[PDB]
Amino acid sequence: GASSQAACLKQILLLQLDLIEQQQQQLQAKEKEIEEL
Amino acid sequence: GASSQAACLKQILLLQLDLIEQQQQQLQAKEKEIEELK
Amino acid sequence: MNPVNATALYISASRLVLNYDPGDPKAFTEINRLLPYFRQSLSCCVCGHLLQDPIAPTNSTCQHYVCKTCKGKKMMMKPSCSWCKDYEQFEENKQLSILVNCYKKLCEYITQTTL
Amino acid sequence: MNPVNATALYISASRLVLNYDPGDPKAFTEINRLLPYFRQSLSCCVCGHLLQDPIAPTNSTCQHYVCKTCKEENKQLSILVNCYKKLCEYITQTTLA
Ligand SMILES: [Zn+2]
Ligand SMILES: [Zn+2]
Ligand SMILES: [Zn+2]
Ligand SMILES: [Zn+2]
Repeated sequence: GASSQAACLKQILLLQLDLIEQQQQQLQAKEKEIEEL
Repeated sequence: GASSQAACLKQILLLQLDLIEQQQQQLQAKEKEIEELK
Repeated sequence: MNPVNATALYISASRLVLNYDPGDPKAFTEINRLLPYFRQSLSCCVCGHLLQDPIAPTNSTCQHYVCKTCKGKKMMMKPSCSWCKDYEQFEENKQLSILVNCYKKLCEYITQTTL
Repeated sequence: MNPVNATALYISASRLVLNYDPGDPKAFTEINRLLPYFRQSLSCCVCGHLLQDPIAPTNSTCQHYVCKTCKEENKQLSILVNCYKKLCEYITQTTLA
């Protein structure tokens, strides 16, 4: 069955969110460096 | 059923990939500034 | 200027949804409380509707967004935003459109976990 | 330091696996083509196997990454490692041809 598939996709999705988040953070650090100069 | 759930989740994933790609593009645009100035 | 508020809210909502044990009351109400704000951040300031073609001001960090069919038209939040005023600050912010789609699909999934 | 390689490869790989066109013959083979390059970009340059714990140096575009043990952490990379793991889990789980 495609039961576990759903669970996997959820986990991937959550991780991807984690990424998107860290990426936003890093965009902040970059905009900070640029604004600093 | 849970197959429509699954497909929905897939669509979301794909969108999230697009988003990630976009962020990556912007980040690269930012680092371009950083190496230029520093 | 990327849609910071909207992405943040998206992360919140998405998380609550994907960590919700369908049936459980607390997570559910938390979702229901949080969701409109995430919806709000993706609403056109002239329509009230969900951005049908997102245009963001290259102008400012003020984060007010409109449909493409909502150029030069009267915005709703009174007092009006100072930074918004200049209208030729048209940019098709992709991140926005994506987030709009994301929200739609999220609601779809939610209604599924509800029924 | 921002990991361009790992992210780009993760994106394309995922895109392929998930946007699998079951009426395309090149469908499987392209996944298989990309997969090792992706796996590699996330492997330690002293360990050999996939990054155990990610450490990258400040603002070096040489893009080489190594385990915490093998001698500044990059959280993005750690996430990406997990992304590979989970993606592989999905791959093994589903049929692709
Ligand atoms: Zn509108
Ligand atoms: Zn404004
Ligand atoms: Zn190592
Ligand atoms: Zn090196």
